[PDB]
Amino acid sequence: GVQVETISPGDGRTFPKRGQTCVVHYTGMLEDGKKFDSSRDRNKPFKFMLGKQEVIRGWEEGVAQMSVGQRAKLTISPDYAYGATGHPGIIPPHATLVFDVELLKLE
Repeated sequence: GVQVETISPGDGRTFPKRGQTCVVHYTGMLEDGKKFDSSRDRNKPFKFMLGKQEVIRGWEEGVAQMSVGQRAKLTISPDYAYGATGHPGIIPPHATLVFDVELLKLE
């Protein structure tokens, strides 16, 4: 499902680990409509843990697949997003999600 279209590679060796938190800044836009998932978190971008599925696959996968200081435009598919039952307005069914994520650091 998910694809990783990096823009800025990161160091290339430092990625999240099982037990670390990821600190990411992202833009979640839809194929051709708008932003639904954006992290314009005043003073604290989004964070989550790897192996606890607190995000969709596209992310656990996608972001795990990114290194510290790497930014990518990930394209996620139903299978890796909110499959079919999305939330009618934010994520209608079978909508592809696009996430311009920047892995800031691990916590």
